[PDB]
Amino acid sequence: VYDNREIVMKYIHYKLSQRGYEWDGPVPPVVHLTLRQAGDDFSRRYRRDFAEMSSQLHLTPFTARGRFATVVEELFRDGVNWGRIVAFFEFGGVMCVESVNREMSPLVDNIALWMTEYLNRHLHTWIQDNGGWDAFVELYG
Amino acid sequence: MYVKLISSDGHEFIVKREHALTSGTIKAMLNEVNFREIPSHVLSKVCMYFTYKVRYTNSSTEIPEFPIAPEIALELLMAANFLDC
Amino acid sequence: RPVLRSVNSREPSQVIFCNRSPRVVLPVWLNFDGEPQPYPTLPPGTGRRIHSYRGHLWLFRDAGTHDGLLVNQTELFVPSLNVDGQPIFANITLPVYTLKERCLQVVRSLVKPENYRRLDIVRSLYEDLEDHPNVQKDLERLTQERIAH
Amino acid sequence: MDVFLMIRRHKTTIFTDAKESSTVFELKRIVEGILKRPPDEQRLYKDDQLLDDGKTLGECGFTSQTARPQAPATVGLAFRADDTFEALCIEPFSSPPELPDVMKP
Repeated sequence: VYDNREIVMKYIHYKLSQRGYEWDGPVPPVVHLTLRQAGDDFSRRYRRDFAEMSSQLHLTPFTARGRFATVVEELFRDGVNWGRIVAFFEFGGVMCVESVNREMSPLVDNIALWMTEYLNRHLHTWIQDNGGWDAFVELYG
Repeated sequence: MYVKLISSDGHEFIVKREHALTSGTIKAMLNEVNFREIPSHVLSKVCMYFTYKVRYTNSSTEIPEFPIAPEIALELLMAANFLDC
Repeated sequence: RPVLRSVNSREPSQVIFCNRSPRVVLPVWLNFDGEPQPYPTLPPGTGRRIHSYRGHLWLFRDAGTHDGLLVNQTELFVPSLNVDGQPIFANITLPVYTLKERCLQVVRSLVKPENYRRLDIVRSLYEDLEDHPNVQKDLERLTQERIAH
Repeated sequence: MDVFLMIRRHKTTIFTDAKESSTVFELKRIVEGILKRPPDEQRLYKDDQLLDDGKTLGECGFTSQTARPQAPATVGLAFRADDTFEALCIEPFSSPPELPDVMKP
């Protein structure tokens, strides 16, 4: 029942802010505070994987659509749980920061579009049948 | 060259002197040795380990499991702890 | 920081885990922090082809009693880089246990741990049954041997 | 191909090894060097049948699979007694006690 566009907009804005790059159905402020804390906690627990994806990425204007569609597919291939959604969000921040490192900043708008479309199409079904975002913040808080 | 290990029930076991030195306690006693507390069924197994150890140590051959019957384990354990092998 | 650990080299190395022992072999990999991690076991007499990386550390124990096993006639195994498309062989062979330790193995398997004291044995041997072969204990011993080197 | 043996007579047991190609007379000479008894004054048996000096250890039934170090094969020994020879007599080993109840699954 929450706008999935604001959730991904406010998240990539925070991931690009931690690197100092800046950027451009109600939504409560609590779902944003939990998603940032969970993504940072996820990154700390799997720092060996965070540096792994940041190196093996190799982002180009054409493989960017190839990398996103292949990684997100392999990420949810077993199923959909809240821990994999946090990894899904964190993977979006990885491909956005790595895009602006190689000075491909316009890809942030394309990645934010791909994340919003995948949430509304392939993940909106599971999130509703699990209490929504208000249940996700209760598992972490 | 051989030695004679004698069990508590009078059985005499003749093994090669090289194999008997696997037990450091047997080496200090050296000829013949009398074990007043190791019966024949236990001392015969100890001699079988001597021939087993000498053949398979420092060998790339596939090493088989050394069998030990359940009814002989406690006695063979005490016999091995004294012999240091 | 730890002494015995695997180097994150990320260089693939093909290994063959050949179980040349009557025991069910448990492969043990030492991660990049020296912690031992368990891997799928091997039935007696079987062999499996393994994806590993160069510069990693492997142990092999009995899956039921953690008894020490020799891999290529030693305790540790380090996969080197392959050549001519041949996998590096890791022959897991049974060691020549001392007659005492082999006796300790049979008694531990037959007598339950809470019944080691009800055995009419010496009090010293009672403490030898309770000292099960432990992987963390062998790591501390195999680390001090590298320091003496 | 090496076989591992247990030459036994009365309360004596000899632990030795030999090749399957080695003859029985050669095994008797091994007993000779140990017990100081000539091979002609010896009668070697397998189970219950008397072995001839011409046959090899393999031809009698001693193979590396049935004569391992951890479980050697038993050979009977008989010493010449006055004008005739010896009736085979191998005194058995001791009997271990009964299994304590802290061992039966």
